[PDB]
Formats: sequence, structure tokens, C-alpha cells
Amino acid sequence: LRPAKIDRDVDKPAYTRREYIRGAPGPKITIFDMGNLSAEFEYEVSLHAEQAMQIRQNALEAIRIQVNRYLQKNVGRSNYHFKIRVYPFQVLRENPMNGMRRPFGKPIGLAARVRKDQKILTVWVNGQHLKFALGAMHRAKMKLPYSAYYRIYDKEGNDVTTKVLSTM
Amino acid sequence: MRIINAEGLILGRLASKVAKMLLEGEEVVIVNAEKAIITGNREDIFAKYKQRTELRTRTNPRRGPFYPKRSDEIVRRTVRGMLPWKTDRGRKAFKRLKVYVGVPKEFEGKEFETISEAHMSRLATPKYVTVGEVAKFLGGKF
Amino acid sequence: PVDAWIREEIEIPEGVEVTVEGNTVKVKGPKGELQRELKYPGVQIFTEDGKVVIYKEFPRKKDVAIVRTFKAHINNMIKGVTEGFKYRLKVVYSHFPMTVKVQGDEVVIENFLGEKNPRRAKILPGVTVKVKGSEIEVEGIDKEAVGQTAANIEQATRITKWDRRVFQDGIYIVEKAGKPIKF
Amino acid sequence: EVKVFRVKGTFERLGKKQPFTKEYRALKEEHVRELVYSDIGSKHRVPRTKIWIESIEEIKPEEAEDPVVRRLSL
RNA sequence: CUGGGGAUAACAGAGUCGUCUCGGGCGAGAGCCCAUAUCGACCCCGAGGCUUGCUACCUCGCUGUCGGCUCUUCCCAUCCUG
RNA sequence: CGGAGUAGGGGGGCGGUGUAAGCCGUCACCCGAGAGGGGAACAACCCAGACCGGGGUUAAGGCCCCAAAGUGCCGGCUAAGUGUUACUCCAAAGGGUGUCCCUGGCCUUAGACAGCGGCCCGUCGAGGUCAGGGGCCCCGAAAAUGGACGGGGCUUAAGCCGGCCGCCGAGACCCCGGCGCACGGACCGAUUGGUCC
RNA sequence: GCCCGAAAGGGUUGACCCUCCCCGAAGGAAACACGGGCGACCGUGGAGUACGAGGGGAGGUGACCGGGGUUGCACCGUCCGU
Repeated sequence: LRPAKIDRDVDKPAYTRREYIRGAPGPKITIFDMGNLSAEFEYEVSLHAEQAMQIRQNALEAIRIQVNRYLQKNVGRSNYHFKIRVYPFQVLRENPMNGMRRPFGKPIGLAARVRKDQKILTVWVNGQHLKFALGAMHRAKMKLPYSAYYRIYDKEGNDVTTKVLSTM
Repeated sequence: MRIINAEGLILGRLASKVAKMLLEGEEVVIVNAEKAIITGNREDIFAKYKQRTELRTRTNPRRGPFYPKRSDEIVRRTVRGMLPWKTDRGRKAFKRLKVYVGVPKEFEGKEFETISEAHMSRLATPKYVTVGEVAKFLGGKF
Repeated sequence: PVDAWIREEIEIPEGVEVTVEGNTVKVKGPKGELQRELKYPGVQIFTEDGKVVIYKEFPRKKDVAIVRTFKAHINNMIKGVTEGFKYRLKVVYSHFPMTVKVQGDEVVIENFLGEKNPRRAKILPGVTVKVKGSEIEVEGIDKEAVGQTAANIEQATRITKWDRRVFQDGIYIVEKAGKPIKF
Repeated sequence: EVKVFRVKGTFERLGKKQPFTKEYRALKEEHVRELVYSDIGSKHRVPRTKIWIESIEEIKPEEAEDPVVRRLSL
């Protein structure tokens, strides 16, 4: 398939409505929560977008697999509540190539529209796996089209990344 | 004729002053052309001047360019660069100048001017090279 | 900046005399003179009660590093006119024993790996080479000259074409002015 | 008389704030203001409106914490 | 056949680079064991304009020709020679 | 009431489509149909809308030489000729603490090693170490005739940041004089008028 | 700068040039006396003076000027119609 520099920008209108789009495809990604889904952990390691993006589902799935494998091999299912927050709604289209006669693209895939400083994914963990959560952060960051940054969140809604990073 | 000792002078600033004198109407003689200095890194400087020397017309090498290899001629050519060479005024000005390596017998024990706004104590950083060094790298007999 | 008046001081020993005139430092001891140019903008050198002082008036990190480099050099000059320096070299061979000779300003090595042609190594002015069995000694007053002579002798025996695990014949350094070499 | 001064303020670069406290020798506080503006403008590319000075207070040459000034004061 | 047209295609030029060619980041792992001697998935970032396409700015009686022979010169993204 | 021309538009900003270049519309400042002063040259980027002859002051921008006017002043950064490019006409993800700075924790009358020995006594004695952030630069970075910051050249700059002080520079603005036009009026006329205000 | 002259153009009924007196638009100095500023500079008084397109006068001088042909220096300037 085509490079993501074509689809990372957010300047086109939203194109979501299934009852008017003909030939629209289904999602390749199907799982969005992982691990222990009730354990009431302490720390929330969340990724945020630096600027607005459109992320493809191919990338989303690559991230899913990579991160969950790291976390399962080095933490264990009974910990590490992993979640992907954003669903792919926008339909990507390509012009069936005649030339520019009758150019209006046929559907080829899906992406999720993310705005500036919008949470993409989260890993809830306990005190003694922060380093593995941050490894997941870095692995994910490396597979996105634009830049991102992570925060560490406590209960009560507070940002604690400074000091929690300092002590390690 | 004004006689200027180039020992320890920054080449471009010296050349600017000299070009203005020649345009105002004075005869000038520069001595110790090999002891003027050029500031910066040796590799970049030498690469510039070697690139200058390997420029030629592809269809006929008797039509130039003819950038210099000797020190006196390097200095002369810099001054020429600072003049209106395409006009008769500039040509006459350029004829009013002479440049010499070392000090010839004819100028021994004489008054040597100095240009204050060119002088290397003015400088702070020690990265510099000498025009004689450049000539030797290019292959000039001095 | 780091500070405001970085000032380093070296105390002169029993019979040494330091002259400082014009970016040139000169040292006299029991044995031989020694000269060295040490210049950088803003760095000054002069003499005190007995001391050699190096001083700068509003330094940056790089300037600090340079001041202390100059100090190291002066101390080596002084220790050298006071005592001197001596390096040690060892010779090893599997097959083909090599003969090492001192003749003039060159060291000559022959029968290295079976070669008919002898290799040669320069000896810089003011350095003495002795050969005792399987061992070579290089002694003098100038640290840089002594080290350079030793490095010349060691590079005169260099192999690029075959595996150095199996082919190890050569001449190697084992001690530089006291501190031994260890892996 | 050459006094000693402590400055406390805030400066903004590309959206985000950052506080600072500095120390200076001087004969006034006007000179202090001018030098603070110049220094922060050079070292963080910040114009004078996005520098906010809260306090320029005179202090003593022994409750200082900057080696250069501590020594120029002795 | 006549009258016209670069208001309009073929071709050289100009633009662009989906495609192409050449690279890179991370690291799934493969390699007795050992991530990186060698090979490197999936995702993500680029260079070039010598491959093909897209467009229609220039040229409709400029020359419209492919290949081969002859003759000169330039680049390195190096097959041999150091 | 009468006389036309115009039915191929473009630059710039906005929208839809398209990998993009482009295609299709929209606004109505400019070019077209617009001189002059600047940006090296440039249809539409900046200043500014033009009767003639003179005298002055400013605009855009600029003041080392080419080239009129600053080798101008104060504080700081850059060592890569980086840069010396408002736009027309400038390569990233990812890395380096290379250097200048703002922060926050753990140590510090003995700490991080450096040595003699099985954590420390005599050792050296003064500041050290982990994290986050910013400014400038460095790596990532390969092409064909001989060559481009416009050129020379420039390194406490003739580069960059934060500010300041004087000068040069248009047909613009001020002033003096002269020509024409439009409207109104007075007077003089063989009749589409004229002298004057 | 070199050269040529008719008198239809002017001019001894005064060409050109030199000095002095008066009025003068917009605009507008410097030296100098004090002070402010780390400084480049500025403020005050000198002074709206000295100057200043131009509008008048008085005396010294005694023969050219305007024009034309060609050409040098500096600044500017990529033909005409479609």
C-alpha cells in the first residue's frame, strides 16, 4: 500500500457516513482492551499527540501486537491494563486509474483523526513496572507518522512524570 | 606613493582600503605580501583556492579563467575584485597598483605605513593561516 | 562562566630553573635544556616566589582544559630534567627468530616472518636505545621524543594481511614510564 | 556604593512559561533590568514583553549563590 | 484536396513523483548458545528524476525518426588496478 | 433617446476535487489597460498612481569595497565559511548534552574513583552525581562543460539574538513659477466664439 | 575636447565675466558656553542668525554668445508591427 505522508494530514473533510459511502471496507483491527481489566492499579502511562494526525489501522495493529507482546513477556497478564482509545472512522479513498476523467476515489482503508494533545493509548500499571510501560511508550512512538509524547498520571488527576522519572 | 607593509594584516580589510585609495587617485605599493593572514580553517580555505585554480573553459584553455597561484598575485587579484574592472576608471585605478613579495632593495630603509583597521590583535580566535602557506599548497614559487 | 580568575601553580624542585620569555617556556635541570611554546589568547605564564603560575581572567570550560593541559606539560618537562623517562619493549616470535640491531639513527629488524628485506625505524634526536636479550629500553629526557621513538619501533612490525590471532610475531610496549600495560 | 541584587521573574518561549532567579552587581536596578532583558533575550530567543520581572531586591554579599558574583564581592 | 490551429494529441524540453530505483529509524526474530559476522519481517522518515505514467506551460510545415559506424568530453552510485 | 466595445482572462487570498502538478468555482486588491523608486535581472512581492521647469523633506529599504550613506554603540551566542535568502527561488524521522543557559531530587567534613588489605580506618579534600527543559551549531546529507551569499571577501564579523543612535535614499509630501481642463460670472463680438475674474 | 562658421537669431544703443547694496518661499547650518548619557549621541543659548529658487540695483571689463559636425568620460537603456 501507499506511504502515510499521503494520509497523515487533516485538511480534507470528514468522510464517515456508511449509509452514503458505497463499497466501504471493514476494520482490520478488532481488539482494543488487554490484560487485567478490573485490578485498580496506581499509575497511568498515557500517550498524547503533539500535533493533529490521521493514524492508519495498519499502524494501530502493529502497535497493538508489539506492545502487548513486550508486556506479556515481561509483566504478565494479571497486570498491565492496556487500552487503545481511538476507533478508525475516516474512510480513505484512491483514484482508480482515462486519467483525471471522472476522478473520485474508491475506498481503500480507514484511519483515526487525532487532535492536538489527545490521548491515543494508555497502560495502567503498578509501581514496579514503570520502566516496561515506558518501553512500550517508546516502541509505540517509533511506529507513528508524526511525533508524540507520554505522561504519567496519578489517581485524583495529577501529573507526576517529573518525579517518578527522577526516582529510577 | 604610499608604501604599506602587509605583515600581520587581514587581507580583505587591507584590500578594501587599498581599492578606495586607488579610486581616489593615489599610487600604492604593498610589500611583504606573503605575511598577510586569512582567518578560519585550513581545509576549507585550501579547498576554496584549489577549486579556484581548477576552473577553465572546456572548449579552449587560452580563454581562462586564470586564477593565481602566487602570493603577490593572490593579493592583487583580491584588490581587483574590489574594483569596477569592467570600466576604464577601474582599469586605470588597477594600473596604479603594484604588489611585491618581501622587500626589494629599492624600498629598503623607508617609511612603511600601516592600516589600523586591519590588524590581527583585533582578533580573538586563533584559527588562521598565511597567504604564503596557501601559495605553497597550490604549488607557487613563493 | 565557571569562575573569575582560574590560577594554577607549580612549585619548582631543588635544582631547576624556569625562564619564561615570549610564549616560550625554558627549563634547566641537572641534565639538558628544554623548550616549549605554549600560547592561547588570554593565557599568561610568569614566575613567583618559586612558582610557575598559569592564569586566566574569566574562563570557559575549554579554557580550563587548556590551562590544565599546559600545566601537565610543564610538570613533565620538570620531572624530565630532574630524573628522566624510560620505556620498555619486549620481543616475541613463534618461528623465524628476528635480529634487532641499533646502528646510527635507525633500528634494524631482520628475519621478521622470514622476510629477506629489513624493516627500519627512526630514532629522534636525544634518545638512547639499548637491547638486552629479548628486551629493548628507550630512555631520555623528552617524554614526547621517547614515546615517539618507542612507537616507531613498535609500528616497524605491523601486519595487515593475515589473522593476528595466529600471527602475533612483533615488538610490543609493556611499560610506559612506570605504568604497566594490562588488558 | 556597589550593591548586590537578586531578581525573580518569569519568561515564556513557544507557549510555555519558566521561572528564574538571578544575582547581579550594580549601582541601581535600571541597569539590572536592562542586562536581564539582554541576557535572557540572547540565551533563549525571547522578546522583552514575554519577560515578566516580579522583584528586584537588594541583598548582601554573603547570602549569594553565584560563584562569579560571590568572588567579585569577596 | 483547401483554409486554419500549439485554443488540441504523437516528440524533445518544462512541472510532479503515485509507480520505480537507491537508502535510512526501531527491532520481531533467524544465526550450537549470541539482535546487530551475515540476514533482517510488520509499521514509520527520506534522496534522485537515468523507469513508466499524470498534466497540457513552449513548439503544427525549426528539426518529427529507432538502432548501428565514427569522434570528443563529464559524474560516481567502484567491476579490475593502489 | 442614441453610439459602442466585450462572450480565450491571469497573479494573490478562500473552498471542493486530486499522490501531486493541476482542474473547477468564489473575493474583486493588482497585471491586463499602470510610468517612477526597491527586491541582482523579475506582468501582477514591498513603497508609491504620471501636465512642464526649478528648489527642499521623507517612504520602501539600506550605510567594509564594487555603490550615495556607519569598518556605528551597548549586552550576549556561533567555530560549522554554518550563515551572509521577507516572498517570488531554502530536505525529515531519528540522534549528539558539542557549547551557552533555567529547573528539580540523592549525596557532600567526606562524597563519584585511585590506590595498600580483609564497607573503612591514614590517602587524597570540594564539590559530585541522576533526571527533566530551552538557545545556537553538529550528524543523518550522492551527478553529470568550469562556477556562484549578485561578486570580492568577512570569524569579540562585514554572521545571529535583545535593544538603541545618527546619516543616505523616489516623479510620493511641502514651496515658487508656467501650461491646460471643468464649473460659475462679467464684458466684447456676422454665426459652434473670445479677454478677464 | 577637436573643428566650422551665416547674421536669415542676438550682440559695442554693451557679449561674456568679477566684486558690493536691498527684498526673499519652503527649508535651515557650524564654530562656541554650559549641562544629560557606559556610549554612538542629545538638550539648552548661539539662531530662525549665516545661507537659500528667485525678484531688483551699483560699479569694474571690453567681444563673444546661441547654434552645428564628430567624439571622450560617468549614470541610464534587451529593436519595430502583430
